[PDB]
Amino acid sequence: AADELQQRAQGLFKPVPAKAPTLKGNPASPVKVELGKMLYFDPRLSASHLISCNTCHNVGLGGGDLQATSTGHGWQKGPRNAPTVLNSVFNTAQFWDGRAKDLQAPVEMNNTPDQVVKTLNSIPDYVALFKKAFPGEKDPVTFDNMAKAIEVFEATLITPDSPFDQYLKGKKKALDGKQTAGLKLFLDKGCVACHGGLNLGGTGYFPFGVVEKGRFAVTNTAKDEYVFRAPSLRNVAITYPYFHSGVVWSLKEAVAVMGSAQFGIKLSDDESEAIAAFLGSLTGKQPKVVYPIMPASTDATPRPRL
Amino acid sequence: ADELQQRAQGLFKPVPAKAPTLKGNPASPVKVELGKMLYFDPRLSASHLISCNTCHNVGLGGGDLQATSTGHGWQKGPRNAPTVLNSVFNTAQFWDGRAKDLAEQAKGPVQAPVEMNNTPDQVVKTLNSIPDYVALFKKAFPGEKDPVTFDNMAKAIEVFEATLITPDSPFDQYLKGKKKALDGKQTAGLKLFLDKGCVACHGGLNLGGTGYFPFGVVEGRFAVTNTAKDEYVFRAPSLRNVAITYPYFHSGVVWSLKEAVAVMGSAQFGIKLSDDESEAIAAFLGSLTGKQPKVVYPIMPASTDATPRPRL
Ligand code: HEM
Ligand code: HEM
Ligand code: HEM
Ligand code: HEM
Ligand SMILES: O=C([O-])C(=O)[O-]
Ligand SMILES: O=C([O-])C(=O)[O-]
Ligand SMILES: O=C([O-])C(=O)[O-]
Ligand SMILES: O=C([O-])C(=O)[O-]
Ligand SMILES: [Ca+2]
Ligand SMILES: [Ca+2]
Repeated sequence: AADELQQRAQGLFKPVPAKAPTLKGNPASPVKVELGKMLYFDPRLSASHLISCNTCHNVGLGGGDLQATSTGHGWQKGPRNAPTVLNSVFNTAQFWDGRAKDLQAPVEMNNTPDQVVKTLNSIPDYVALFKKAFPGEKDPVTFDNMAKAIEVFEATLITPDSPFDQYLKGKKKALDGKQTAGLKLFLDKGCVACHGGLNLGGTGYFPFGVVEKGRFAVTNTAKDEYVFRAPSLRNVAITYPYFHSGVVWSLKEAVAVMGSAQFGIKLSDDESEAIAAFLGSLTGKQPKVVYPIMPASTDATPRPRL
Repeated sequence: ADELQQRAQGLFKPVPAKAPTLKGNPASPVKVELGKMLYFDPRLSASHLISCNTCHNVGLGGGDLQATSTGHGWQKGPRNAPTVLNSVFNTAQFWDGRAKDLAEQAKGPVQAPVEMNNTPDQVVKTLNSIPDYVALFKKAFPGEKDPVTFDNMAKAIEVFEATLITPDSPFDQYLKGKKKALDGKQTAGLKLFLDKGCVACHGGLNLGGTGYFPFGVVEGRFAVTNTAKDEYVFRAPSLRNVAITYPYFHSGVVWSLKEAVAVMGSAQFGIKLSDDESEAIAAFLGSLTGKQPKVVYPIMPASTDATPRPRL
């Protein structure tokens, strides 16, 4: 049975690779990764000059922000929980939720693409880096190239060698007894249908979201032609709170919510606990990032707008 | 040329290559690492959104790019954030205050209650709620029954800050003997810096940071005013890295370094500066930008069920 379980898991999931994956139409180079890193930490991408990507997707805090939903410009609370940047490169479901038929600069940073490009153009070192990272382009300082540089840096923010990955690679005892029982439940209860593959989710939209009605529960939104991403569960133990709205702080409680009659699933307290223990095995090696030294503004650089 | 380098070599000292030793606060690897984790941990703030790095950003010259800092609740504060870089060498802990208040100050720990909106007890509670922090404090502060205290927190942060120094600026290399580390304009600027009396208040190892004087910049839109009649004083800041710690003065009212220099060419000091002289001095001030610290971003431990929730 232990052998059977491991083989079953090996046919449903894959481990995080050791190296950054290659991105569609966006190749990595050392200078582009360094540029992307600088941009990711540079709060001058925001109108206020106070907020960077790292503010909400904090590389030292599991790639998130420790918040129910993110706070942005003006202390405005946003509508959604910031998903982790960690392993985000492997996801294909770009948004938390939206209309199934319906499915840019961050609004919470309060800057237009042209304002961002103006800011980058005002700093010669950035212009020079853009020329090195996107060579043979007349004017490489475009919002799309900025995004590409950030994305190659994000591709490096992956977390290999979690206990579950070591289990997938062959080591049964990478998971303890409780975690192993949790894995069996995760498969038998059908969690893997929506939270499977390389990233244990992040690839599918489903007409189910968590709402306040055991205080929270899954509701069926197909009648509304509305869907939610089933998130990647990698590093879930360190990306609390949970769900699109950040309404549940306990991982065990989040699992219990997912033990929903909407899925034909029932979970005892012990079962939810075992599954939560298993989800703890998905915490990988956190990225080692040298904090970027970002270049000085000049007299041409826009002033902060608060 | 040789007389200028020699007199400079007597009035200033270069930034050391090693972090200075802090009395009663030994740097150990684990204490430095802990200090770093704390410096970047926004759970030191009530909101869990603001860390020391938010306002003293290691990648932005140790400051925040703002006229005055924006803290908890998007509240604009009264003062410009001074750089963390080389702050270890300073003695004047405040931008300004009453002379009777700032006289006989003793060095105390960082308290940022308005900025971060946490009390010392709330901070200690937060740290005690995370086993990895408790364990790190025990390693960094051996032989103490309960090492998780506000003072030890501050000590750990202080040993980390001691590493945030910027050696090998062109001026420092000039001090160490390389005349051509400064170009012609910067060299002209240095002579002016000495001759015009700037060094009187912006002298020594950090080119300032050690004295309070009864002069502050108030609303060529800004000028120095004499505040002795009001028994009030202002810090003469360390000018190290000044080219990258704009905007300038206590209120962050002047964005141009040349203009800041021109304001400091004040009749209040008996100093007169031509425009060319202010440009020359500003060029010299640019030579004070040192090597920026290379910091591996800390991986900070997960909160637990005991950890206070964000208070926005
Ligand atoms: C340019 C800087 C930023 C970058 C590169 C970035 C990156 C990302 C990524 C990769 C995702 C989706 C992850 C996935 O597909 O698995 C995302 C979504 C999100 N980010 Fe950011 N982010 C940035 C700035 C911010 C800031 C400053 C905030 C907080 C104020 C924030 C909050 C969010 C939120 C709430 C979502 C979920 C949006 C939704 O699906 O409705 N982001 N971001
Ligand atoms: C007991 C089995 C399951 C477990 C343990 C489980 C686990 C979880 C967890 C921990 C989250 C929160 C992730 C985060 O916030 O980053 C989540 C969210 C989600 N899961 Fe599951 N899941 C299970 C079954 C399913 C199934 C079968 C589906 C698809 C039909 C699914 C779809 C989703 C969706 C759409 C969300 C986002 C909901 C929202 O944010 O409102 N889950 N799941
Ligand atoms: C615990 C984290 C923090 C640490 C360790 C820290 C460190 C320091 C240091 C060392 C100084 C004086 C510099 C010197 O002595 O040369 C200072 C002053 C100052 N910092 Fe911070 N700081 C922290 C948090 C913050 C935050 C979050 C903000 C912004 C909201 C901020 C804004 C300021 C301002 C405005 C001053 C000048 C205060 C005055 O003199 O009136 N600090 N800080
Ligand atoms: C032309 C000669 C001088 C030059 C080039 C010069 C340069 C500067 C610069 C660049 C600043 C802004 C530093 C910052 O914001 O980080 C400053 C501030 C200051 N300097 Fe000078 N300085 C000169 C003469 C003096 C003298 C003689 C004194 C003392 C009597 C002095 C005391 C101060 C004080 C108190 C401040 C802070 C004022 C405020 O923030 O309102 N300076 N100086
Ligand atoms: O820096 C801030 O004030 C923030 O994150 O909102
Ligand atoms: O901090 C929490 O609430 C957690 O880890 O579940
Ligand atoms: O950005 C500025 O204004 C500067 O460098 O003086
Ligand atoms: O963390 C601190 O030092 C504070 O909040 O005063
Ligand atoms: Ca979350
Ligand atoms: Ca400043």
